[PDB]
Amino acid sequence: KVVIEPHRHAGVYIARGKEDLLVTKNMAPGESVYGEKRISVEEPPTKVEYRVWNPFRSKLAAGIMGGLDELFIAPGKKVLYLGAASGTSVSHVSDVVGPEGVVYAVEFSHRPGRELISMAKKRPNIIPIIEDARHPQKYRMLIGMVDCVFADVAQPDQARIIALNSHMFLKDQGGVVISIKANCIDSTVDAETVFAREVQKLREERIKPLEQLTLEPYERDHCIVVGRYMRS
Amino acid sequence: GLPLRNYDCNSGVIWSISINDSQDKLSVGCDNGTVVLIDISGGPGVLEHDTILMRQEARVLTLAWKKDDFVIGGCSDGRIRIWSAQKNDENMGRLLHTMKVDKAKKESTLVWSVIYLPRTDQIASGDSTGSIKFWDFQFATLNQSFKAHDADVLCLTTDTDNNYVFSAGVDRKIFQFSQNTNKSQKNNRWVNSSNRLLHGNDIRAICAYQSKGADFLVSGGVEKTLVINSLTSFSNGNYRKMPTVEPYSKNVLVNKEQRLVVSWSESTVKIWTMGNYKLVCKLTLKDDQNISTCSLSPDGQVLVVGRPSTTKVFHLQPVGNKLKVTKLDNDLLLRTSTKLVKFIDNSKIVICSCEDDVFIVDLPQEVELLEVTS
Amino acid sequence: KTKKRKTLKNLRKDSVKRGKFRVQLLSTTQDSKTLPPKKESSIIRSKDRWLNRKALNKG
Amino acid sequence: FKVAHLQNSQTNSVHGIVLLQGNNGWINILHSTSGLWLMGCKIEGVITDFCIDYQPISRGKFRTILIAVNAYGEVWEFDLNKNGHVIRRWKDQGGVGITKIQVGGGTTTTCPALQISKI
Amino acid sequence: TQDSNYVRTLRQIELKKLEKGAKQLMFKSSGNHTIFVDSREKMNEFTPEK
Amino acid sequence: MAYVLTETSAGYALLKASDKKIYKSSSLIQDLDSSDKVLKEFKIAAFSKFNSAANALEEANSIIEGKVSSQLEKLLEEIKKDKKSTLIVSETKLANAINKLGLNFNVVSDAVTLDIYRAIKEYLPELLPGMSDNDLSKMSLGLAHSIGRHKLKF
Amino acid sequence: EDDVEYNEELDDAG
Amino acid sequence: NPKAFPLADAALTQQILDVVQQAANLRQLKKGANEATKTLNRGISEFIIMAADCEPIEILLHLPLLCEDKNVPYVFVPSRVALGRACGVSRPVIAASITTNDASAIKTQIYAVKDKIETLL
Repeated sequence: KVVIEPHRHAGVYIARGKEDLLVTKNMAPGESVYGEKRISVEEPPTKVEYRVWNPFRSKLAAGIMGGLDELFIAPGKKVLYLGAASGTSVSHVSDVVGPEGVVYAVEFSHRPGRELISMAKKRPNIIPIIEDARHPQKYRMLIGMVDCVFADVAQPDQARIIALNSHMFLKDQGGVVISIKANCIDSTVDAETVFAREVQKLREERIKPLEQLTLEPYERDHCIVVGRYMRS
Repeated sequence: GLPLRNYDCNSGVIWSISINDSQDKLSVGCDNGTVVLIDISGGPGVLEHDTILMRQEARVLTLAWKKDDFVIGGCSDGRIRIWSAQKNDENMGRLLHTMKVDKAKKESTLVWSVIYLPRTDQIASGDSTGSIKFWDFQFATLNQSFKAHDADVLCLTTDTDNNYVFSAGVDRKIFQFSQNTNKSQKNNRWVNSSNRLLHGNDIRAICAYQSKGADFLVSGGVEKTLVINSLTSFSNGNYRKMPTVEPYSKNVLVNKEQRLVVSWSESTVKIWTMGNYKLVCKLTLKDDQNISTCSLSPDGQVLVVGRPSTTKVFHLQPVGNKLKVTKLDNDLLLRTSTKLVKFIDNSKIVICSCEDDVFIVDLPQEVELLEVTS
Repeated sequence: KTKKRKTLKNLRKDSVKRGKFRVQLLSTTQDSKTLPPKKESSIIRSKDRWLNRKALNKG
Repeated sequence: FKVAHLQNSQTNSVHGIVLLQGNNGWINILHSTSGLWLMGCKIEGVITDFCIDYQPISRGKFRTILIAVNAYGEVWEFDLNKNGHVIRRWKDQGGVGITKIQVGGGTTTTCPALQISKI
Repeated sequence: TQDSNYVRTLRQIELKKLEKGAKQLMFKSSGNHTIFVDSREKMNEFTPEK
Repeated sequence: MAYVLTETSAGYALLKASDKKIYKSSSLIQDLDSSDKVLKEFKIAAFSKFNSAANALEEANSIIEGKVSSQLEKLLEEIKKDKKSTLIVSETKLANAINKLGLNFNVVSDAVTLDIYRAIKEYLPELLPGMSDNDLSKMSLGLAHSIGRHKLKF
Repeated sequence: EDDVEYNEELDDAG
Repeated sequence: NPKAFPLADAALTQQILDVVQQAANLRQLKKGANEATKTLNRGISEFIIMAADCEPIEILLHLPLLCEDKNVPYVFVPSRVALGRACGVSRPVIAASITTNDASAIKTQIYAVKDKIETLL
């Protein structure tokens, strides 16, 4: 049988054995949200269904394979997911937080939004918010304070979007995880130069960067920046 | 005199900056061919990302505004581009027209300067070939072409009434294009009235101003000096060449005792002694911020270097016709901004901070200052 | 001589390679605020190279 | 090239003009007899073809219009009696790779006039 | 035409097989991982194990 | 007197701030870091609970648009007896809308007030006696779906 | 002038 | 035509239509929305050109959904008639696709226009 083993970050597992894959526990067992392979293993023995996390589809999973030192996403924590195109990665984030935690999925485009809503019904701990992340004041009601802010928004002015949301809904000393696509921001200059600018812009917004990781080979011209929100 | 706000354009390196007529938005031209509108109507120190105009592959070397509706940009591929900045319109942020200047056969063509002429509804452009071209805005078509300069045209300007267009560039000449005559105005034709050679090197910047009591055409460039002319009487009027250095703020001091001459420039302090002169000592400072002022004690032992960021004190000891330097440590001075600094005696100093706080340090005893009516 | 210059260079280095990880120093906030950011040499050099190109024959 | 008739309005005299195709959207207009360069017209894109149209004004008066088309299909109309200033712009609907343009039903190179009244 | 149809069907099957298989496999990351420390001394004494 | 208008998935919460000019204090963060101090500084004035999801959706949409709802003005009207008071509103759009209503409230919306709201909503479940954190989450989830269906024109 | 030269950072290092 | 987004300008449309004409001569062009839909499924499409005045526009609006899924650049040109004539047919063409070929004689020009569409997205 496949030997699923624990991982550094709580709520994440690896189905070690023959075919070793990054894996998370399923909140709504018996179904896959985007057709991912599902593994069930008896543990004393009761079977617990698990979902595969594909790094090439989710940039957050590419961070795990890269070996991010600190992830503020963990069981029993509220997370604000900006740029939640669909349930591809939010569902796994919903898995990690578990029933106790909640995930605030923010999306703007309507067509993927309807896909997000259909997924949210299966997952009670996901609160879908169909609104522009550029104006957080609109959806302030539906969101409480958040331990971590994860952003996959591919916009040139993304650093402003993180600041407004972080200034509003992120707790002091909270989490900030940003996935950066340098091509959107500046294609003329190399990726390293673009990433340096993004770190600087975050510092101006009272976010201390902790670590940075390139996502190769999973994605080209991408990196994940992890920081802490120090209001003081 | 410090940066109130540092705002990132969220794009490639900036080449040009301009402001619209209502003075509420900044248009910023980038190396990656992007033009970014930055809203500044919030207030002083407030800058916000408004919109990004439609992208293209050529560096935007210069920008101009037609009221608050259109953005005109000269590009490094030899083309002039008009974007629509009109809000509440479907064409917002779209590239309405593209105009191409005559291109050098054996060289790249760069549209260095572009301006808008409200009276005639035209665009005046200068390129690297030395040509000045007048384009009809509504049709985006060429009206006139002048092969005036022998090299790049780097800057353009116009008078209040758009009766005169002044161009300058690498060839050190300033050309006057006039449409003052009524017959010229009716036909909408410009005339290459005259040119003048006033600069010893390239002319990078030119600007014009007119009021009921003022008439200035100010130019400067690689020569490092200003040249002042009259717009209306440019052809015949007198001109003034300002001094290269006018020491309103002194960069050099001399100590009567020890006969020392001290000069500071670009974080570097040199000390000379004259009996006929010898360079006793040179000090190299680390901080990028340049030295604003330096003060030497009457005895000459204590040297104080003041910068807006920090103030550092160095003790000077004469050894073997040379000066031995040791950095006296004073945390208050290191954390203090120094606009002006003066010695009371060999020990005590008066320091005026960038915030207008006058206090005395013995090597803070704050000094009361009368308020000033706003 | 040159070693003194290289030793000076080594001190003015805000990153270090610790194996597969490169640790980089973060400058003080006052430095960014007190003074505007440095110019990129490539962009400014291109303009100055152009204005002093051979075809002008400035001499 | 093509040859047309230009009326100098301020003297009411009429003379011929030779129209040429330039390298960059340029149309150069010369005096037919003296060979002097009178005016030039510019369009965006690559000039492909042009034609001349006459518009009568009054007894003994007419104006010459230069119609130039770009390979994309955009058409310029210049008023050669007013220093070659554009007076109209429009696009050939569904036009791409335009190769020629011509006018008919009135005076032209193929049906030139013999006196002013026949324009 | 039928030969073109036959080979394309084979090519389509192989593409789908490749997509399914690659999902099963896990690829080790090869990317730079920089860490930021505020003090110059913390850099010099930095150790990955610590 | 100083007031803070707070909006929640359950209803409108109106808070008396003890200090008239609490939003011009630079110590707000340490002043409000724990729930207990929030309780003394802010006391519940009135709570208009959303009776049904349909009312909640209408109330949710109006506040998104920056419009003063019928339930909001009633709750605001109840405090009108207090002469020359200050209302702290998170939004400039909502503050101006309340300003247009002609109440005797000096409405204030400042970046400093964000700290007040930040402390309030963090400890909201403890601030609001009777609703658990779980129940508040369930209110948002149902309301979130309802507003989402409206935005998508379902 | 290297004989009389003084560098602050070299002094700071040692 | 707000749904037609992004829409190429006059300067860029000439460059696109030039490539479409050259591709037609080399038989590297697929004409019609249905064929453009197929090439996306087979993953052999360099980029997709679409006509803005196509009425109703929705008949071609499925192609952007496929293109963004497959990471394929796409762009709109104002006229379907001009696209059809550029393609080299007697009918208005609302959509077209440039088939991939690394041994083509017009490889450089396709990638040149491809980048401008990528920047324009």
